[PDB]
Amino acid sequence: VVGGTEAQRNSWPSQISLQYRSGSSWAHTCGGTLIRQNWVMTAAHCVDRELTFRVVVGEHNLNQNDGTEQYVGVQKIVVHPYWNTDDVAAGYDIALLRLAQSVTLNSYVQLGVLPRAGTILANNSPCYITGWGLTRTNGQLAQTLQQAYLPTVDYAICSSSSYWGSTVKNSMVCAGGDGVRSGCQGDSGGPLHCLVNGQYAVHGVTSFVSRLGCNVTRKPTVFTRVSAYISWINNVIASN
Ligand SMILES: *[C@](=O)([C]([N]C(=O)[C]1[C][C][C]N1C(=O)[C]([N]C(=O)C1=[C][C]=C(C(=O)[N][C]C([O])=O)[C]=[C]1)[C]([C])[C])[C]([C])[C])C(F)(F)F
Ligand SMILES: [Ca+2]
Repeated sequence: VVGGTEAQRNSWPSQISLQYRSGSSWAHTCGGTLIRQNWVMTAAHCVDRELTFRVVVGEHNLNQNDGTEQYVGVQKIVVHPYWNTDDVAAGYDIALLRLAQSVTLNSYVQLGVLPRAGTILANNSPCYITGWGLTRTNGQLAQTLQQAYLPTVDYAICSSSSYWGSTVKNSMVCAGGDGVRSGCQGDSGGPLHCLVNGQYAVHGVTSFVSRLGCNVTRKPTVFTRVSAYISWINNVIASN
C-alpha cells in the first residue's frame, strides 16, 4: 500500500498474511480476509502456482514476534471455476482456502463481515485498503500493516475512457485513483473495508493495478466485487 499509514494492532482483525514456502523460510505473497474460522477469502491469482501455502492470523509485523500470531496450514484451495490465469481482466479473481484447523478468535483475530449479495456502493464511498504490499512502485514490502483511505469510484466513472475504460467490469470495484495512495504488489487478495451503516464490511478483494505503476492518477486500484460472489461463497463453504 503506497501512501499509507501504519494501522493500530487491533483495527482490522480479519486481515491475514498469505505466505509461501521459500525455502528454508517463509515469504508473504498476498493478503486475505478471515471469513470463517477455517476459511479464508483471497484472490484466485495468489494461489495460481505450485507452492506450499500457510496462513498467519493475528499478524501485525511480518518480522518481529508480536505475541499474537497463529500459524495454520492450508488444506484445500477452491478457485472460481471461471478464473483464467491468462486474463485478470475478465474477473473471477477469487478463491477460498480451507485451513487445516480452525483459529481461535480474540481481539486480533476476528471474522470479516461480508456485504449482502448485489450491493453496490455510491460514488465516493468511505473505504480503507490494508496490507503489507510494496509501499512504492518497484519498491519493498512494508514490515508493518499499512492502511490507506481509498473511496470508491463508481462503475460509470471508472468505466469511462480517461480511467479504466473497458477493462474494468461490473463484477469489480474501483477505489482511489488520486496518484498518491493505492494498492501495490503483495496487497493482492486482501480486503477493501468500506463503512456502511456504521459497520466496516469487506466489499473488495484486491486484484490489479495498472502497468504504468501502483499509484497512478485515474487508474484506481481495482478489486473483485465481493457482493457479486455471495452465493458462490456460501455454496463452496456448504460443500467444502
Ligand atoms: C498483487 O499484490 C497485485 N496484483 C497483481 O499483481 C495483478 C495480478 C495479475 C496482474 N496484476 C496487476 O496488477 C498488473 N496489471 C496488469 O498487468 C493489467 C492491467 C490491466 C489489464 C487490462 O486492462 N485488460 C483489459 C481487457 O480489455 O481485457 C490487464 C493487465 C500490474 C501492472 C501489476 C497488486 C498490484 C494488486 C500480486 F502482486 F500478488 F499479484
Ligand atoms: Ca509478527
